[PDB]
Amino acid sequence: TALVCDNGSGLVKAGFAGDDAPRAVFPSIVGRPRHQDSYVGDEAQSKRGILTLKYPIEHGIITNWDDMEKIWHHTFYNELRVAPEEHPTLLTEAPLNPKANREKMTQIMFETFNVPAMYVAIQAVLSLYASGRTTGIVLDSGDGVTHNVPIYEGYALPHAIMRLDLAGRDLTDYLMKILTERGYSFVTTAEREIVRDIKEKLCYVALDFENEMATAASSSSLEKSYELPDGQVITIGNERFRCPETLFQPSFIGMESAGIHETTYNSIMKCDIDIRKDLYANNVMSGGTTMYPGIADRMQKEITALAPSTMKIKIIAPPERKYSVWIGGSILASLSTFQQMWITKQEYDEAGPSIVH
Ligand SMILES: Nc1ncnc2c1ncn2[C@@H]1O[C@H](COP(=O)(O)OP(=O)(O)OP(=O)(O)O)[C@@H](O)[C@H]1O
Ligand SMILES: [Ca+2]
Repeated sequence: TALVCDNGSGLVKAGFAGDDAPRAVFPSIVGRPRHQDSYVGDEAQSKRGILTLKYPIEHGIITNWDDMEKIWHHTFYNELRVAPEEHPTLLTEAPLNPKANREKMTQIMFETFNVPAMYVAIQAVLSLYASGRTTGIVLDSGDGVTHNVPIYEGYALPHAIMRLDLAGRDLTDYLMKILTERGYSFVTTAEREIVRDIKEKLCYVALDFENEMATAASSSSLEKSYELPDGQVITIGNERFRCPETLFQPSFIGMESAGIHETTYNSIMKCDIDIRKDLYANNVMSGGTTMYPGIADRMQKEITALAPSTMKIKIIAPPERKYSVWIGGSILASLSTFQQMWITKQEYDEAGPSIVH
């Protein structure tokens, strides 16, 4: 059985190729003693009072390799309960991942974990595959980074990839700030977990932000309430949609960047004029931060406004899209026709880490 590990900024998704969903989903966090050994994931969070917690992946890119090794170790031995030397392992990477980073991942998998075979695929490409397509443009938005990735005949078009370092954690941070200003202090890690929950449960993307603001200003009809751990009930109205509006208006958190509708359109415009029609008709949303109710309808509206008036526009937002990258990997790695595409330990021992390219 092959393994699929999809390492994100916020969450690890791991499991077995052929399965419908990752068996293990846990925070991409490593904790080491504050005062001198390590813990990963939920247990690191539980023992946070005695540990320094770190995220080895920053906006989709591995930046702490020693801690990343702990993530992988924990994934194999504690979460999946397998011996990595017994299983071909498919890993994922961010769009525009540096060549040296892909080489380091490869070296670690073979030399440290002794996997018999491995493969590294681009996250957004796997999401496209999970939707049954080989041509389309993916918007992948997680906890740490958002990318637009146009793909033609199975391959990403790297020149046309767009990146926004604005994603779920920034949205949680903004909601924390908003609620703190209203007099409900959310600052600590325990408090961040509460606000992340409020965000996931109550936030949504307005179809027309101005109209929605007017509605919230003139009626209680958009209000929702939420009981905090201390027993206070907080009610939110316009916070529900102001928070994810930041994706379309990055200026809400002081960023001068284009919003996700603009990055989508700009990405399509970088592509060959002769494939744009196919991209417009095959916009696939991937990742946890695309889960907001209303986001597909809003994107449809915004892309329609930017594109030629005769252009057929379609946004595809699969219900399973928290796990689309992982599912794409599960499909690819279990595919009878992919079995000759693995990099084997033998090939690695002959040629070294650069074989991965
Ligand atoms: N229902 C939801 N509504 C809004 N946000 C959600 C929802 N469910 C999950 N999220 C957010 O999705 C993010 C996690 O998604 P995902 O696993 O795709 O990211 P990742 O792979 O860890 O990060 P990245 O891809 O940025 O490196 C978190 O910010 C989480 O709060
Ligand atoms: Ca991801």
